[PDB]
Amino acid sequence: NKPNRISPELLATCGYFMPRIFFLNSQYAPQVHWGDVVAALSHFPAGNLDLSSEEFWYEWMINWSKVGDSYINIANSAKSEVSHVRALRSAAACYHWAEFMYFSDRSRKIQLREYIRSCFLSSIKYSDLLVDHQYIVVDKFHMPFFLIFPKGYKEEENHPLPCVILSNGLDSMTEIEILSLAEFFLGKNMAVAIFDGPGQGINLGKSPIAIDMELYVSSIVKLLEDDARINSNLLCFLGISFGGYFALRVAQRIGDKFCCIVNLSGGPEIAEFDKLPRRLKEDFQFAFMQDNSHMQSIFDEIKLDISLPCKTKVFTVHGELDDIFQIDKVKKLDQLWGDNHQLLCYESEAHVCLNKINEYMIQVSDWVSEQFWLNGY
Amino acid sequence: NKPNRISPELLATCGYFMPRIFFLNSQYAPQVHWGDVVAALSHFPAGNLDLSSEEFWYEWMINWSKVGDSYINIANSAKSEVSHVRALRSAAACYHWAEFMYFSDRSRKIQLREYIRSCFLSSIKYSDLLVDHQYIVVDKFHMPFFLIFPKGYKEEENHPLPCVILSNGLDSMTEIEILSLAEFFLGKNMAVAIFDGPGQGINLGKSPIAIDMELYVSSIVKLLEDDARINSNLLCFLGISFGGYFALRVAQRIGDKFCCIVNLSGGPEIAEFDKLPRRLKEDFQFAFMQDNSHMQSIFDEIKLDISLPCKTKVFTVHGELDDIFQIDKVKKLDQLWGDNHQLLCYESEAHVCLNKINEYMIQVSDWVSEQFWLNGY
Ligand code: NA
Ligand code: NA
Repeated sequence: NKPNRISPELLATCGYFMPRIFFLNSQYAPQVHWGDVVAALSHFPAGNLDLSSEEFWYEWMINWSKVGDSYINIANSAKSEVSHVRALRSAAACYHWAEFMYFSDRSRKIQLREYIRSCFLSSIKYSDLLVDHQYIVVDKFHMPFFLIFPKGYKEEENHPLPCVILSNGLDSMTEIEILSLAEFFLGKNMAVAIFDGPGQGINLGKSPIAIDMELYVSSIVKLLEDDARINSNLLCFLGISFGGYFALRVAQRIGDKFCCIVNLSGGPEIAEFDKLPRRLKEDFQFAFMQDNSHMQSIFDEIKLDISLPCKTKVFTVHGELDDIFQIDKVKKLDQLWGDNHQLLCYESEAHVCLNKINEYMIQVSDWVSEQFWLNGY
Repeated sequence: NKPNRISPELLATCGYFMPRIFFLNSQYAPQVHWGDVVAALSHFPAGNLDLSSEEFWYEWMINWSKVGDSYINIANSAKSEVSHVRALRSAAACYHWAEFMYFSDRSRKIQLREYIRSCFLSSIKYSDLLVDHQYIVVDKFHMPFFLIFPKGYKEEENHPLPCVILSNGLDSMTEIEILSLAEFFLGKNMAVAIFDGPGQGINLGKSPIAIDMELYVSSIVKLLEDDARINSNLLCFLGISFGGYFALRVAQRIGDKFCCIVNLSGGPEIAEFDKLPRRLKEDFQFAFMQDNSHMQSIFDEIKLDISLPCKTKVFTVHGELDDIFQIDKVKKLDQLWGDNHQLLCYESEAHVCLNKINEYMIQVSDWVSEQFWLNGY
């Protein structure tokens, strides 16, 4: 017999996604172990190596679902709460990687995100963090909302805290990548606000993603203004990916509500829809609940007027080799926005600069703390 | 330009070691991110793919040292203690993977382990764990010793705690792999005792590793007997690898001091020295501070008398395809030791079953809790 291993062909093919799958070493957010990737890919069918093909991502979903199922079995039989929670977190991570680039069964994708959300709410019960979970009603939309306080937080022993609002990207899950980013701010004794806007988190495939997400961010700001535990004069908005695009929108429309805004590899406009690589066409189609023929028009509407003023301090992290948000458009925005925009550009990094995420989140978290200090914290 | 990536040839070649390098997702123990492996291997010289060659592990040490240096630079410039500690942990992990399979410069290897230990002691200052660091004097040997208490531990608000003593393997570092394992017991409100015996941790390359490590474990037991904070009637010994061999020795010589013992892929005897794969000959040579010609005699002395009685409950985790501690010898011990020995055997796993470490440490930690409960906890 040969030891369980990932095929050389497969591991190389998946190189772009391995930094995404491992993401950030986290205390609360679900995260895979190397062994989970081996469990998912060790029996992956050979001759199936096309990242743009529906058949690849079907087998990916099936194989990652099996690893998630194995962790639920461990969770169900766990002899302690601490063991139960670790198994649930592992299951949630596996189900996320099963679903994040799978679009061909809407009901199956929604089912997997519901599994993750169920695992998350169960993890909160046994956690040592204060989580305020509620719906924010925006017009007819009931927005899932999580206000999370730092370890050992007591309202009676604290002044009002600074708060970072973090947005999902196109294919992130709120309790996975976003909670992972959020831990950098929780670690610095800041509150964090994470949320499921239309077409985001648990709403992906249920409601179309809203281009004007700043409308939903405004409703979060009003909640934080009313909450005595939060210093509404010390607010940051952070977006990753498409969420970074929302970060640029927030900067233009409601920037004066924020001490600073962080844009993790969002841009003022997306590359031509027709020529998008890998599964990105189906990804954008699924998020917007639209077909191929309607997407370039949406991209045209998405494109920002970079002449419109930036109303706060913006920090952008971007890769020179980003094929979704081209660096030239970000650099054009950087020059135009001038003293109010700082660009950290990684010369040999692809979209989201995920080989640098540990180092840049250290730098980003310290930069946000600095902006709060500059506003008299 | 092309994005920074690990060569397909290199990633496949290193398959055996990738589960070791990632190890366990940990809160305190230093751990790499995927991006750190990319930083180490993205500019690794081509045509250098022999895991048994001195030249491969030299370039490995050089390239991992560069990533460690980068994190020390981040640590030195960090604007917060939380950022400082995260950078130090990342540096420590990188320096460990630089040194763990590098033996050709004794002074350089010792220097890298000193860097790790310096980073660790600095991390303790800012940590939320009570660490009792001292020397245990055994004869003329001054043994580095760490007694670590669970999160939020107060002697006044607790009964005497159970304690797990964990041993290094041949090439582990105490604050990396062993602290990673230890977190499973800290999570269950147990004390943990981690230590640098002769030829272990900081002493690797300074003093020859002691075959009779149980002598040093006895001195830890006496300390725990004297400490009012520890319930000396609720003690576990866990060893990984060669440390698992020590676990079997402890079971035979001082088992009656322990409610239970865990053997993570140790065995009663090692495979023929001459035919050991990869860098294992140089690994054993370095640990024992002996040349090739003397090692088979040491292996002959190492071999246990499995007829000698097992004096407590033993749990062994072992891979069918282990090429260092052959499964046949473990299964022979399992049958002989009978009701006092439990074997978890993974059919398609290599040495230490590292593709299963998350799931088996959940099972192992729950098993240890169960043994304490059976002894009236
Ligand atoms: Na407020
Ligand atoms: Na005691």
